[PDB]
Amino acid sequence: STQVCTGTDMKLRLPASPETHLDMLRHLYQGCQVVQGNLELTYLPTNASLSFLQDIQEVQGYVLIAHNQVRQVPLQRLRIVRGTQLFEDNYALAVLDNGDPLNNTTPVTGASPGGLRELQLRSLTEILKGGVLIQRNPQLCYQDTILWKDIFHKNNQLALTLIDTNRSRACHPCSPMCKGSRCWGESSEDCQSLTRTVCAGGCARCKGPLPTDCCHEQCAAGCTGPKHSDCLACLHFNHSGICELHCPALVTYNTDTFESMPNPEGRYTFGASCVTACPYNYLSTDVGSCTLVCPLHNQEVTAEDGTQRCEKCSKPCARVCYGLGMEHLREVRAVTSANIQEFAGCKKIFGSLAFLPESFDGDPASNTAPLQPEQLQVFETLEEITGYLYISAWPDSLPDLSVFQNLQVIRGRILHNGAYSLTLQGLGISWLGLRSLRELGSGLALIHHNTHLCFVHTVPWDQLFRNPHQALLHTANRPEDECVGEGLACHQLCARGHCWGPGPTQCVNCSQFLRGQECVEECRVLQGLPREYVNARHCLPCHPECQPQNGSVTCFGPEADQCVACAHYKDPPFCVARCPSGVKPDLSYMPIWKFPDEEGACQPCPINCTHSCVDLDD
Amino acid sequence: ADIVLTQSPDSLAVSLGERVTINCKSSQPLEYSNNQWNYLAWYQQKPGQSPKLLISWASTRKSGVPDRFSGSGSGTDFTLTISSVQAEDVAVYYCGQYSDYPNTFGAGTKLEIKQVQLVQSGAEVVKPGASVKISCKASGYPFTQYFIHWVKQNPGQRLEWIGQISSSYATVDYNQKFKGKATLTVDTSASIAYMELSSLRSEDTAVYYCVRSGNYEEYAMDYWGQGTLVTVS
Ligand SMILES: *[C@@H]1O[C@H](CO)[C@@H](O[C@@H]2O[C@H](CO)[C@@H](O)[C@H](O)[C@@H]2O)[C@H](O)[C@H]1NC(C)=O
Repeated sequence: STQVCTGTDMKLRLPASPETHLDMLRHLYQGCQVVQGNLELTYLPTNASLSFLQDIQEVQGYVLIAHNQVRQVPLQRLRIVRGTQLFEDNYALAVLDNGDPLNNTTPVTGASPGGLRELQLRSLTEILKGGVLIQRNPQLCYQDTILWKDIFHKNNQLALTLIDTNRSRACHPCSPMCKGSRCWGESSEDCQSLTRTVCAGGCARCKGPLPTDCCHEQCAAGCTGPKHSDCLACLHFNHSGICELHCPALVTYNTDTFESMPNPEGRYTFGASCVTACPYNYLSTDVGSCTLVCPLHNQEVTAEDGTQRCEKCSKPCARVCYGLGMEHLREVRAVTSANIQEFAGCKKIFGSLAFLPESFDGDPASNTAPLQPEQLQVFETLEEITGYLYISAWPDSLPDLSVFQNLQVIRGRILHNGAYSLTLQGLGISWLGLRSLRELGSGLALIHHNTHLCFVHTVPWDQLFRNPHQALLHTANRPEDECVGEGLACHQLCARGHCWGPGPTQCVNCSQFLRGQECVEECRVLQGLPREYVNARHCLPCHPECQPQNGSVTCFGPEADQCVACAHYKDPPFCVARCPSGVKPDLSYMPIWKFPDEEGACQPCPINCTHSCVDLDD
Repeated sequence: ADIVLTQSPDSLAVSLGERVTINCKSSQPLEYSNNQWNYLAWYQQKPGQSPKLLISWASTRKSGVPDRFSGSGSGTDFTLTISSVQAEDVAVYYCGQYSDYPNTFGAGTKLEIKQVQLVQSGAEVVKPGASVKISCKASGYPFTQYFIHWVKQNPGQRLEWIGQISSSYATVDYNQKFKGKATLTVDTSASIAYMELSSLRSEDTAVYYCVRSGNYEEYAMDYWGQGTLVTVS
């Protein structure tokens, strides 16, 4: 769904590639109404349309606005900031280092100076958790006029305020329409509307001075009237219009026994809303939650349709491969020689993999030797990464990422910098080579500064992406046409021109037929060394007991019964090489003793008990 | 174009208890787009001493100044009125706008019958063609939360705005008339503002006032220092 977007989690760290940093933000927020993490707006230039932020109404985590030369940041409609994650772990709103003292970089008579001017938060009437940090904005006005105690929730511990008010600019008074002299800006529309301190007795939020005006106990930012259904924002969960404290549980008590879900009504907690099914990429627990990691003593299982859930390990919980950012690798940050052997023979990684210079270079104080390129083939068996994949560094003796040629999915439930499920920078590989990769579950893809990397536009990126607000961000790789110039283009057999690299082992869909992992013109349905059939565009072998049919088709399935015409002796179940003599059919069953005919048929033969017939043999 | 403020009565001689008006017209309207505020203050200079603010925002009266003094007007004409002039009220009263840079003042009007502290440096005698650096030490208020201006008052006693320095970032706006002439500085660590008059000539003979200013309702310049006379040989 659009209207939900992921957080971000980069704090003050500089954009990985600045040339595409504004792009990531626009994709990531263009249609968004609820951020489900941190809204972080850092390093934005002076002339920078931020028109895409206009629809943001809730922020689940914190709001950071830091190191930007832009004058205004249009978050007018933003109403609540729940502060589930905090910046510096003690601030829901943090506003830092926006105007640059600038050093007369511009002419002495600059058209105007840079730096945020007013906060313009006409609708922020709720901060459920966390304080306010405001430092070193020289053009900033009105930060100190606001009454922040009104915004902080009744129950907001951490309601601290450190607000520098050093300004290079004198602030014109609040518009005269703002009796009280509290406002977010010069405009008459910027007056701080009050909803907590101006309340009648024993309430929490209110529309006005009296007890008629008091908001329902499940409201959070105010209300247009008294009922639940009348809130602006819900303290907990928006159950399709009504604000409630819990989502309806999924085990009702029918009057006669503990029956199953009121699920025509029972719902899953997903953020601050009740939903019927968890959205894509999230797991369902049995406790009515939508999650990104399962509960303890639990296992991720799947379903034929696609849905993933959590259920109890009724056995001992079978042991798993953790990636970085999980358990014993919770804070380690690189795949190195000290831990490479832990991923040996893993189909699926719970967590992430990052490869930094320190992986392949020494780091001798650690005493961890450099990672050998031979060691990377630990990952041949790997089909699924639940976290992200990040590669700052890669052996130059390797052309591609074939080591990960059986990677099918990257879930992106954990995201690098909070934003990216697949990042690749500074590598000088020549093509990607992830022939199996079929979906990036969450997040964007960032592929930049790979001098020799071709085979980027050849990838059908749009069919890896699931949720909107996913994109490929790319710059500073090798020029597309400098690639086809040198003879790097998809194999002619690659359907629609999509490949991960040179040759017929790298197509996305073969145009014609696929034998194994290579595209081919013809299966061996007629003229064939080994005879084979077709099945959903594949060449799969016939049974070794089907007989080659010179000119005509040789089989219709992989089994021996499926065969056209057997090459030796037949037993009705299927084509066989040797008629059975006294094999164990079951642990406690009679032995089947048969013999050939001249007709090739295995017929049973007459016996008593102790001596039998095996073509004249006891 | 610079905003010209022209006051109507050059001087009024008058009986105790009588009612007076003093009028001020400006060449453009002293308002800002976003607000209905009118960016005009009235100041009182009783001889011997520094000007003091009575009424900012035209309508609004500074706290402490008696009820006889009242501000009237909006748009382009403003009038001060004293219900009954007392013996304490013999002074020169200066019109003063702060809507557009440069800040301008009015000619003055002398009426006749019938805690913040900015401590300026001592007086100065200066050879024409040399330079001098006058100081100003602030006290009784959070220094970095306010601005500091410089205003010249010349022999004939009219007022010219020199400039403004932020007392935290040290950024300065100048009047173009004083670009070569004055340079504002601030040692924020000591609560001193400075000004440096350079290449002094005869027309720089004047008294140089240091004037505080703040934010929002306290936008207008409120507190003046005692003055430094700089006379050139
Ligand atoms: C709770 O969630 C409701 C839907 O889950 C929101 O209702 C929507 O309201 C918009 C108009 O604002 C309609 O256009 C749309 O069809 C839908 O009804 C509702 O806004 C939201 N309210 C609260 C209290 O969170």
